[PDB]
Amino acid sequence: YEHVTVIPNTVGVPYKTLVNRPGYSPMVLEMELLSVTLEPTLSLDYITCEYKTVIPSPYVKCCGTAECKDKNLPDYSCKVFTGVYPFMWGGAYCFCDAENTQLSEAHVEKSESCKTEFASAYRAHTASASAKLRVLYQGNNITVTAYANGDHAVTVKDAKFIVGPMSSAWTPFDNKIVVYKGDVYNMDYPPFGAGRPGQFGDIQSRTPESKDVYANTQLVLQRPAAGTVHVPYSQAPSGFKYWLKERGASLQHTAPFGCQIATNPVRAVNCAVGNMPISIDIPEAAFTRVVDAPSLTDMSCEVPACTHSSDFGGVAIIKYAASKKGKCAVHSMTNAVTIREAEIEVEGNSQLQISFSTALASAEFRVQVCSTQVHCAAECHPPKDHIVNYP
Amino acid sequence: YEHVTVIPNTVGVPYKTLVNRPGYSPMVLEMELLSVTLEPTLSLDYITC
Amino acid sequence: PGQFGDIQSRTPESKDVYANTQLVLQRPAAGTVHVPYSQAPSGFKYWLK
Amino acid sequence: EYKTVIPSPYVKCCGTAECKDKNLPDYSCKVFTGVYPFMWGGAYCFCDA
Amino acid sequence: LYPDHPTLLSYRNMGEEPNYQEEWVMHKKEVVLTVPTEGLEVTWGNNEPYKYWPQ
Amino acid sequence: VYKATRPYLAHCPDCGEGHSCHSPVALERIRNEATDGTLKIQVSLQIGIKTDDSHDWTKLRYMDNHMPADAERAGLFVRTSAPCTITGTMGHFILARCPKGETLTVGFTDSRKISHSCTHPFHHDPPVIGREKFHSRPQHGKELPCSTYVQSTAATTEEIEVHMPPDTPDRTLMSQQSGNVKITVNGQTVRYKCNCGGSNEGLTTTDKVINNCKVDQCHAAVTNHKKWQYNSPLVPRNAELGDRKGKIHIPFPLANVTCRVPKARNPTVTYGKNQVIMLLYPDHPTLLSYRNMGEEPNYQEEWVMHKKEVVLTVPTEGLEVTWGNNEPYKYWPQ
Amino acid sequence: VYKATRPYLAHCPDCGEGHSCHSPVALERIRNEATDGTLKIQVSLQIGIKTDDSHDWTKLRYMDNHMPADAERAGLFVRTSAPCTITGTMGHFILARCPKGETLTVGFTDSRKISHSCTHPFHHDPPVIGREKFHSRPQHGKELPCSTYVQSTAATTEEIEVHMPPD
Repeated sequence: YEHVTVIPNTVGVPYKTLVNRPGYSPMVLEMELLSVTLEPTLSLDYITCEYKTVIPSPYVKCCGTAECKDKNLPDYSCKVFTGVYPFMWGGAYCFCDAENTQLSEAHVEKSESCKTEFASAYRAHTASASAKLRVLYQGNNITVTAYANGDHAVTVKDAKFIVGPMSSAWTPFDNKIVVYKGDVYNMDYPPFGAGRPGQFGDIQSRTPESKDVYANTQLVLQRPAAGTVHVPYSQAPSGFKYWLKERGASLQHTAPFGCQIATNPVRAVNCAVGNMPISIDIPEAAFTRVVDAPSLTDMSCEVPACTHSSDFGGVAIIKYAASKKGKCAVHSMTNAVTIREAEIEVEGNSQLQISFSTALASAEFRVQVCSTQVHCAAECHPPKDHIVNYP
Repeated sequence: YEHVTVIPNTVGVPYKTLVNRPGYSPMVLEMELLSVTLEPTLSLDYITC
Repeated sequence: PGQFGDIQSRTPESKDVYANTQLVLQRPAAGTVHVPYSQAPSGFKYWLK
Repeated sequence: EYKTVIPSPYVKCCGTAECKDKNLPDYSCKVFTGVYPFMWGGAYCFCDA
Repeated sequence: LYPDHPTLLSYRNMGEEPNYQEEWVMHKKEVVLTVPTEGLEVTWGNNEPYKYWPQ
Repeated sequence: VYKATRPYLAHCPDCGEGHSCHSPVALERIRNEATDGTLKIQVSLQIGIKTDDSHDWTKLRYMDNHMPADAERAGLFVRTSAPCTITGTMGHFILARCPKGETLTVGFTDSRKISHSCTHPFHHDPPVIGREKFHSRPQHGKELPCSTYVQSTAATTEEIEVHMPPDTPDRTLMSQQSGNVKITVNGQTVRYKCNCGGSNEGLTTTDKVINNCKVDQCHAAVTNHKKWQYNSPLVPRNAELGDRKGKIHIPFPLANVTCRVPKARNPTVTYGKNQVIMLLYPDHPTLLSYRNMGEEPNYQEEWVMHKKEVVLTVPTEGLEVTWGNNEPYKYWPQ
Repeated sequence: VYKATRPYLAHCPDCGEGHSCHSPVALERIRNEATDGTLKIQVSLQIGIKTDDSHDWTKLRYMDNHMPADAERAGLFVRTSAPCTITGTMGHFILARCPKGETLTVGFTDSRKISHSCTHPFHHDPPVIGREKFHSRPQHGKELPCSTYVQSTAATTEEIEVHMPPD
């Protein structure tokens, strides 16, 4: 028998569903969001990290003129300084008084930290929805993990589950994303070769193994001090170090619908948004015929204690007359009241105790134990307060 | 649950108050006045004898 | 707490005093004998300024 | 100006210490489980847990 | 809110439009927040997020 | 009183290089109630006392492992961001005049020429006494009320709580006798506890053996039920005795004294019909206050930081104006 | 590797009193990528190596005019606004925990008892690890991700470029 219901896409809230197969005793199933994963397909554009300025020993050409050549290196800077006369500990480095030149050379590369400390720029598109969940089935808790596309059929204890499709296709992920360790950010990052100095992407490496990198950091070589061998220069601070403090809160904290954000792989877990249809093909063996189930008569209900809150603040004592011993399903026939118990054992001329939740100060509700209904009258008192901290 | 009542300012008289918290069994509290002290601030002018 | 009267003594000789300052005891460091705690600055020092 | 009276902590080796309500200003008491404190010459307690 | 040091306060609706908002609370401040039908999630500093729903 | 008390080892969060240790110069409490800026520092060691309990200002006694040892007073130092001026020392207490800082360090040099120090985070920036921020103390000046910790070695008013210590844990006391535990006292009183059966507990003066027990299941410590110690939150309470405690008087109590002093000045102005105009030229923040000398005084005040012209209304009853530390000026209409 | 390499003399803008010199303790590069606040300092001399290339942690080798000479490791110092805590030394590299400062100085005392130092302008004010500004490191607490320069003397990942010197 196929039981079809719809629950809100909210994690940590147990929902009760009444399965009524004609000619078979009612069945109460408790369902609670296991997990719903939205894993987008990622395409790595580049990685970014802290940059490092490679300056070799300057070429001091004594009695000659050095020549600068165009080298395909990031932020490559070359300058030949005329009229130099540098000194070392034991005197002048050059034989000539005049006509000595210093070739100052510099370029920009990935820091030693780039393997450990880095942010990855990904192109995120068409997410694959996957599902599982917790079902109180036959007095036992079963876990169902399925894609929430309304196609992926998962069978647990002969019960076939079809989860979704999701009412909302919202993601929390945009077309362009940035990943740093366990944090994901929606960022319209600059493309490769378009990074700005002192900003995210000042240094760009296509892959973390890549030998050649893009760099735009304002490296300018200066004329060395009189009689001094050194390479003076003027140069914007690390864009990655700047982004690390300017990034703000990650998607785990900012995403709507109570989304949980995880990495390795990048995914949206338990989205707080819309509803989720659930299809359960319950096998024939799980059902008990009305004749094979106990028959209840002379039912009465009393509420000795009630507090209207988000949790089970109500207590109800139901007296009954059962034809035989067996298990009976417990369900509230009023949508404004919900019962904690899904199934209780009946004996004969005895009583049962149930826990209920309601927001109503004057709660009048019907309780169906097996195939018989009983009216419950409850005067519920205020809690701590309004607004509630449970779903 | 805050229970608010008013009793006459008379010592030696036990008063019964019914506490009715909604959804909870009624509670009867007996209250009897223990003492109410009015101590004025004194400034000695002089003594006589 | 942190205001005039955070500590109140009926007389300057009084043994027992009233105090409302936010004293919270913390779990000691691994293998360390000490009493770590978190605690609003002097209300009297605050009132003086 | 107020002052925080903290005596030597009661480290109960191989047992569970019990906090009692003391009528003292800002009285704070907490029993921490799973402690294994050390002194100069090694562990203060015979028990590991 | 009674912070002893700068404390980050963040909140979001648990529906389709989360409308994420954040502010660093420096001292004594009363915050009035709207709790929608879908629910509201509030994170106060290093504490686990508080969840609120209408009755 | 030092015949009954002893120096001790206690927890210090920073014994140098940010590493914690069982310090013989552990910081207990830093008191800064003295408005003159004097700090009353409490440490785990005892200054001016020798191991034989005799008083000697050139000496210091500290806990060296299990037994107390003598050290030089000259080697004792106090520092914040820079060295402090030590004004007085007696027992667990030090009086010091410190420059502005964020930490407080107290140290000494032992018999083996090894330096020992304890660093605690402490914000030291003492408030100004009076209205002038000066460096050196003057012989003459304005006498202002201030508090200090008196340099008198005498202990008559202030006090500290004391109780019996503590047992020194030593794992070397226990050894593996084939597959058992061998506790060797070596002429000492050892308190032992084993996670085994039989005689697993006792205050022994002789050697003990615990069969079918492992060395890791046992705890051993050298004791000395004879000796008072400050009721330190950095040292555990004696497990055997309950809330048993004594009390001892301490040197350098806080007392109300006099601190040098200073002065002030005043000015003049221009007049109008029921109006007074003053051209204020302050050399530093100066408080200006005024009131009507009638039924409605309407008291007003403002701190004048720099060059400001003030226009004030002089009513029939009169106006009283106070400019800084000067005597109040009185104005009346003609 | 120290059999092929040597300590050297290089330009230093401040060898003491603001005057530049050909320093045997010249500062090359100061690395501060470690979030724990550890500084990886590179100098012209070689620590833990003797002139005969043998490894000795109590020794240091520096360029003395034309030939390298031996010096004591104990005489080596690092300071910013106040002295630093040296956590590790090997060859051209020093690991140090420094207080807040605007300059960085590395020095030593030679065979002739003459002190040599090199001062470079370096803004040192390391950021807070976590949400609490503390002084001493605790044994127990919240485990937070941080980077450091490992005190291991082993050289396996990071590298430097080398070439033949100079006249």
